[PDB]
Amino acid sequence: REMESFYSELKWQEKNTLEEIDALFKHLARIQADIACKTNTLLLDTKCMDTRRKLTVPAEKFVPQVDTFTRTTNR
Amino acid sequence: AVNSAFSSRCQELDDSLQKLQYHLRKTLTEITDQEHQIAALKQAIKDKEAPLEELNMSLRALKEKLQDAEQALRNLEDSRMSLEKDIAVKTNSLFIDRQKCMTHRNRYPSVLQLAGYQ
Amino acid sequence: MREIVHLQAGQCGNQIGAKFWEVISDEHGIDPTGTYHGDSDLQLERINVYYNEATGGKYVPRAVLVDLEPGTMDSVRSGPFGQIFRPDNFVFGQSGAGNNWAKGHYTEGAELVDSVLDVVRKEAESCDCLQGFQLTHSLGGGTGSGMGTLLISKIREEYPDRIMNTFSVVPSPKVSDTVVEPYNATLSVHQLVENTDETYCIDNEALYDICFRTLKLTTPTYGDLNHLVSATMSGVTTCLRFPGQLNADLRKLAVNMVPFPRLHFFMPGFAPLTSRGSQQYRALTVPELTQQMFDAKNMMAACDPRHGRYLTVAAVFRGRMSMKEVDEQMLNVQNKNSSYFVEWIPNNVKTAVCDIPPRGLKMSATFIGNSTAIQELFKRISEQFTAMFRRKAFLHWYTGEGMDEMEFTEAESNMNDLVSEYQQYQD
Amino acid sequence: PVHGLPFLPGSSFTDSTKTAFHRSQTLNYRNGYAVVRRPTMGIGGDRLHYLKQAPLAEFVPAHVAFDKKVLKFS
Amino acid sequence: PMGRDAAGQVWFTGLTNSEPGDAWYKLPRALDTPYREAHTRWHGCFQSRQR
Amino acid sequence: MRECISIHVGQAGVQIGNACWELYCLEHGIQPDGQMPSDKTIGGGDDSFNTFFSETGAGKHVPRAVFVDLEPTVVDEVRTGTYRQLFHPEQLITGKEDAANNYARGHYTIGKEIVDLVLDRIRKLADLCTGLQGFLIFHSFGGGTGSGFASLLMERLSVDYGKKSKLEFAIYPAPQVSTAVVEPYNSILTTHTTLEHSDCAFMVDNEAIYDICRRNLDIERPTYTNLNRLIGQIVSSITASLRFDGALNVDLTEFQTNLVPYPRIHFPLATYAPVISAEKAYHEQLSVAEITNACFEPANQMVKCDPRHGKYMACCMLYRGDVVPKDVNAAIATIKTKRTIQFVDWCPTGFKVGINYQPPTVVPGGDLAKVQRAVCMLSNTTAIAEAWARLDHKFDLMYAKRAFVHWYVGEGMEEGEFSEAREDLAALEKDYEEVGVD
Amino acid sequence: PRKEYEVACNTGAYTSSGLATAGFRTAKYLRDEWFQNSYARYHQAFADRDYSERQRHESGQLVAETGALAQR
Ligand SMILES: Nc1nc2c(ncn2[C@@H]2O[C@H](COP(=O)(O)OP(=O)(O)OP(=O)(O)O)[C@@H](O)[C@H]2O)c(=O)[nH]1
Ligand SMILES: Nc1nc2c(ncn2[C@@H]2O[C@H](COP(=O)(O)OP(=O)(O)OP(=O)(O)O)[C@@H](O)[C@H]2O)c(=O)[nH]1
Repeated sequence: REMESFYSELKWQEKNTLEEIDALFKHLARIQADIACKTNTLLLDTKCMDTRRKLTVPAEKFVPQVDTFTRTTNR
Repeated sequence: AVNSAFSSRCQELDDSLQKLQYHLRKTLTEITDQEHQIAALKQAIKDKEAPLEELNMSLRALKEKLQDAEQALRNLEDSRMSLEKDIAVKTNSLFIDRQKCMTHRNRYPSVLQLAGYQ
Repeated sequence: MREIVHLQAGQCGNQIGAKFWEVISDEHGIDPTGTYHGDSDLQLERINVYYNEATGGKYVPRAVLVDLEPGTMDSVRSGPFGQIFRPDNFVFGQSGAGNNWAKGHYTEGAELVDSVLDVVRKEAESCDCLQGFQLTHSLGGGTGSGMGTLLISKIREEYPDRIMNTFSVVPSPKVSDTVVEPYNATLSVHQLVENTDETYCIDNEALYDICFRTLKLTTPTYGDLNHLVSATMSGVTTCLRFPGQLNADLRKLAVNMVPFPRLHFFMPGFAPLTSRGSQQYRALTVPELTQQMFDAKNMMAACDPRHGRYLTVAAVFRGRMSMKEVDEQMLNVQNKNSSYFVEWIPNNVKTAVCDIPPRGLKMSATFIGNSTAIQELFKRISEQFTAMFRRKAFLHWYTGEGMDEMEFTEAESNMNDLVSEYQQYQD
Repeated sequence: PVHGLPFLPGSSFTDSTKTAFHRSQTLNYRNGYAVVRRPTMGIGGDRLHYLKQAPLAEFVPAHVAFDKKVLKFS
Repeated sequence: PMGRDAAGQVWFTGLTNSEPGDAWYKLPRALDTPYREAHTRWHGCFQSRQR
Repeated sequence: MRECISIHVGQAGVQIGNACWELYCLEHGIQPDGQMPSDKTIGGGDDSFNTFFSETGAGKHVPRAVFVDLEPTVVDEVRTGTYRQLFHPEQLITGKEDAANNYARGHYTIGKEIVDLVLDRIRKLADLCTGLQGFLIFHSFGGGTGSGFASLLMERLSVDYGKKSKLEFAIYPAPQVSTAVVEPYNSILTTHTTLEHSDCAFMVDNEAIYDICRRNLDIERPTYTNLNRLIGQIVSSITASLRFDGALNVDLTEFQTNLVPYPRIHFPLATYAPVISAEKAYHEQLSVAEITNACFEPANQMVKCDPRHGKYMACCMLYRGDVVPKDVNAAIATIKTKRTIQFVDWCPTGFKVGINYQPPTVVPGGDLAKVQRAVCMLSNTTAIAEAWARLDHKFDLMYAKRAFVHWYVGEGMEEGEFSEAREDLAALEKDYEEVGVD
Repeated sequence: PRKEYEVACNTGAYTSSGLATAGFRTAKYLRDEWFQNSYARYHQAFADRDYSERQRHESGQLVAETGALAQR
């Protein structure tokens, strides 16, 4: 909940500044970076919340289905 | 002979855990250092942005380096998570054998009473 | 802990300090702004040996800089590192001097010694436990001599337990432009012999000879000269701030080094100087390191130790070495000429080894020696003095200052004592 | 030029195109206090870098906790 | 998966995350019961014989 | 029970300790963390470690030692090494200044304000100590800072404890190698101090360590690492009797009683036979006869002296590993009827034999071989007089020219103590040649 | 490749680890492959760490290069 609320208000403020358009551009920079980090946080959080069902759901049904996007490269 | 073999097994497994944590510490420190330098890299690309052709080509090369550094970081944490899971398994198994077996083995009988008060 | 406060005097000192501080700075790895950069840690932990901490990870010099000529200060201020200095400390004078020795020691310093003393004593209280002071100055230069003899005379009594290292520049044996430079030399040395404890004496001609023999590089800069001497300073001060055995206190060396109170002057030496192409024509091995190390041409301070004999030597080494190669090398050379030494004492070598080298080159070394070869310089100057003082020309300026010749009389026989005593022991 | 190669005492850089040679004056006297400027222009002229209470209880005493409370039954 | 993807996970082998018994307060039989009839009926007959 | 306490002074005494514990952890198998595994030993602190460590309720073994230096560099180094948790922080006592190799400087200028702390620490260990047989002291005759502090604190602890032995293991001056010119000064000062209060002082020299290193270990670039490794193995061998069990046992009390003949002369030598390289041991054979022959080979000793020019007083030999008294006695009889070794007409026997079953162990990544039968050799000889006979005729010269004396006189001492050390040394020699004479 | 070595190792009248052709293999392991698993973990860690530190080195060199180029 609380992360989502923070994210939404951040986007609205950024948008208003956008239609308003030096320090302004600087603040655009800070807001943009903040949005990036917030997205990373929420995605990791959903990833973690996925695996909880393993302790409760009947065995045959469990399959994660969030992020089977295998990212590791070198091998 | 059973006793001796069992002891040797346990000792070897303990040594394995030793090696594992020895690795983990400096692994984490390296991770932190990589993150520091990457943050410095974002700051540096903004610094390079400041004075605004050759410049353009340089900026593109720098951003490519951003990408591969981030890739290295992610591989790092994958290795890390593997290491902790295996740590957990190994420690649990060592508890298992270092508690059940020898404690029940102390109950072993004695030669004279196997001879039946001979 | 153990810490040092650096003193810079005279127009030589102006650029000397610049080169020396930038060398140590980029050694420890500090940006021109002053923010730390962590790549090696031991340097960071031991930076307190010289630097004073400033908030936000900034590291100010513990330098005190003085001259009378303001343009030198302005150039240092404008240099690519001068911003690192602190405006608090630029005590200076209100005119020129004409580098007359009597003026430089008696009239002008009267109103500035107070300020310089207060600044340095504030710094001294701030720090914890001082090994001593190092001064970068000139003995042939006028205003440096005038201020420096005053300050070194002042400080000894308050701090008579402390290592008062003096590092100077000696006039050319061939041509020096400055003409009353002799008289500067005699008056400076007269105090310095009594007052100092250790003094390094180096000359420019051999630097030029080095430029021709090994640099080969046609057109140098006096900045590059200062680099070649800042290497020696970096070396001689390496050992305090770094781990790996070598008992490194300059006093730990000095007691081992000097046999008698009137023997303070020493003759430096550097390690591998590689030519344009010999970099891959040399096998960088300890034997040839020592071979070039102790040579008649690698030496660059005053004159060949050939003319006399050695009392004592001290060699510092920096790099991943072992005992053996250096120890047996010393035995080999000891056998090679067991004659030019003094049967006075055996094993007159001091060796010191530290494991973390400078950067750019893996192995490195620095030499310092006390040998019976100062008589050349001091003879030369003594006959110059007798010849000039014969009809005492140009002494009117000193008469006007209030200088009168009895001070010349008192100094000249002190140098006579120096010459006679040096020759007396070894012969 | 490796832009920061090991600055050995041996070698260093060298430049030739400079013509304008003037020294900036940042030190002067001007009054009782000697005065030192922040230097801005370098050699020749060039750019440098500068509470636990109880919200619902508050411990009301029992007397008030049960004052004037009666149950009425037929 | 055997290939570029792999998850080293641990699946439950269900016997204890279960309510096997029978009674009226259990007969409503909410459809979330993992009640694969094979081993249960096999039990039924097996306890019957073991008795 | 059978426990002792360790002290290190001067910066020569710190690498050697560092190595001694780098080894001593292993034979009981303690990681740099400091915890025996779940194998059932933890409790109040009773098991074979007890002689070395006091592992208390937290499960952390505790070295019974003190490392005092006068310059924070190396002490902070080791405090930043792996074993900082292993050591007790203030057991690592740091000073701030150097002795300048000036013995009197280190003995009067600064010695007055750390002895309190160090002796208080000694008391707060000796309280928990039970057997308190004695102490193992590491200093250096070429003491850069060890000399004066060692003399002063040793005198204080000698007067405070008068009921136990004291062991000193000193790196003796290199006869033709010097990194110090004040070395003869502080060396003879330390000698004429210590000879009356050291109970057993053993010498070792390092040139010969190198000589062995490139004779039989086949390595041509060794260092302190290998030097101190083998030296630590030597002290491990001499403490193995306390460490493990065996057929029969020996102790430092017997070492004193039987090794040293008389009062005063207590300057013996140590020797180790099976220092052999990996390939050299691979396809060769080792046993009692040849190891004894190689040990009494004169050049394998670690002091530049000739026993053939000397005459023998005493010998204690310790065998570690698996042996049998049959071969023991047979071989020692062979040596007894050997010909070059001139035993004095005094002693008909000279051999104190000790055995222990537990073989010596390797260090990980080291240099020595995988040995099964090791042996340590301690000996009283008359051959050592040459070292002092050499030192005296250097010191007399350099003192008749009395260079460097200004340092000492200006810091407080004077020529009288030097003059007295002269005749103390003279008495030493004078006793030695006459006891050597039949 | 591995095929030849597994054939060589598992052929005799002694025991047999069912290292099949393909598909899921037997859960039980043997001492040799167990030690191998450990060594594989260790070398994987070494490779990853060294790669990262290499990257940081040339990154620092590039930063210095570009900064000085711009400062010209
Ligand atoms: N800093 C610097 N010093 C130099 C240079 N070239 C020669 N020197 C020498 O450094 C000497 C010392 O200067 P100072 O210590 O400031 O002496 P001073 O009291 O000002 O007296 P004078 O040297 O007569 O001006 C000069 O006498 C020169 O001989 C150079 O390029 N830079
Ligand atoms: N065993 C051992 N010996 C060393 C070590 N380092 C040096 N030595 C030798 O032992 C002597 C060291 O004594 P000192 O140099 O006086 O050291 P210190 O008294 O602890 O204090 P310093 O004056 O600071 O050196 C030297 O002659 C060295 O050759 C070391 O780390 N371990």
